Amino acid sequence: MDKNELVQKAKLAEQAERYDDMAACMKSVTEQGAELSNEERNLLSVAYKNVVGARRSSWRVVSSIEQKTEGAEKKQQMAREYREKIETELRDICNDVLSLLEKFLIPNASQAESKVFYLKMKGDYYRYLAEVAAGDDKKGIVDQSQQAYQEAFEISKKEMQPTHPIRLGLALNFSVFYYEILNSPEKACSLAKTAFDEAIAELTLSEESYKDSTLIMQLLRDNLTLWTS
Amino acid sequence: MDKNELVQKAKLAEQAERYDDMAACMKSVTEQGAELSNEERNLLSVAYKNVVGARRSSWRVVSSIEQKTEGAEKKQQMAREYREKIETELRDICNDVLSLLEKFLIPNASQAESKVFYLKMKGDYYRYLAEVAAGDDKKGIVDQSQQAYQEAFEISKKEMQPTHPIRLGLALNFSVFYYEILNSPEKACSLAKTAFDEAIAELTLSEESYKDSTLIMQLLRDNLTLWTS
Amino acid sequence: QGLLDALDLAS
Amino acid sequence: QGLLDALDLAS
Repeated sequence: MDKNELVQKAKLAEQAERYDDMAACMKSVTEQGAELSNEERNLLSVAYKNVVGARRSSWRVVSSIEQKTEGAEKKQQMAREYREKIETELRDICNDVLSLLEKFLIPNASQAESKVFYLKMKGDYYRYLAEVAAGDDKKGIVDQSQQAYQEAFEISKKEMQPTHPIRLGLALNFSVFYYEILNSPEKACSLAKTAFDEAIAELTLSEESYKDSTLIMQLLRDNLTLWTS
Repeated sequence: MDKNELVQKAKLAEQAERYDDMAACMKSVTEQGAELSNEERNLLSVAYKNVVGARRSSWRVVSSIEQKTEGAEKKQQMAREYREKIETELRDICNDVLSLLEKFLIPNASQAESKVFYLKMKGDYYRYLAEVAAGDDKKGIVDQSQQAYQEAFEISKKEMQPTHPIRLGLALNFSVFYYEILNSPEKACSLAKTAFDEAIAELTLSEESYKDSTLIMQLLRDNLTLWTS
Repeated sequence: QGLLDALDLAS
Repeated sequence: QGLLDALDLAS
């Protein structure tokens, strides 16, 4: 169908808070193979972030029930099977996003800002796979997340200002990856504190962009105080 | 599958906020043909109320975009088609609920409280069909809602105390039906004010049930002040 | 509670 | 804004 109709459907899906529809429209925009403008890339990401986010959050509630039900075997089985159905959707969605990234988005990216945004995405989606990873894949998945992040982060440090939201958002997520997935609060703190100081030191920016950057810096500070007890 | 496993899945679906799953489990509990206990009837209703509710609310946002886009033909077409996809799900869900009501729930109901709860449901679901009804069915649909409500309301007035949450919830919804669907604020006010006074006049009840009844009476008062300017 | 939610109250 | 939301920020 027509790219621009698909994009309009994505925006209507978004106003309706129907993120699965929204993702399906943006996915098929992507699959026509032309590079996405910013707006479109934002719609794609917003859609899939909500789709995967509803499942991660459901996965958490149910995993946690499954843990509390050891070892009432029949109840635990109910929770575990439901957990697996959720995980089944979570993996399919991560796989889809990761395949889009590899076939279309990262290949087509013609500016640094896009490259970084998409490699950050790749880190994020491998990270969501890691959150629920079966012991025998976990290692490969975690390596895939950390390399995508690390690659995004190197490009952003050479190509974008320390106060750019994309680069800060990436420092936030990469540092959460180190805490939550790699269990290195050290690494996580030094990453976050580093990005936060670099942005302060630059700090110039306008009144709106000044907010976005501040909001993300607030998240970095918040995690920092948290993680240092 | 086993009724009790299905019920446990419904509760896990609920804690996960996955209402479409929750409805599917409770629907198939219902379709085994035995009368539902209270808990089960509550799970069924909670599930479908959320499933239909997400669609009504999406339908509103999108209908409203569709109105604001007269007459940019191509944009309006985008909104209208999306609106129809939403309406397509809304009708299927109402039809399903109404068929459950007719084949299983209202047939099996062995106490007055259940009868009222389910006839109220029948009023509610025909009402949701009326909210989006095509001109040529609207009349029959609106008659179907009002009769189910009226029947519930007569039974509740003979069989339940004026302060019972079910009976109050029914007076609330029937009075909203008169305002929003039948455009009779007169009728709506006299219905709501009547139920609210009847409950006051009885007012005795315990500390919890005293809350549920009070919360619903607060909603009746709220609508009352609203509707009288 | 369960019952309030189950009653699908109009606004 | 659109961009903040699109960045899928961790907590």
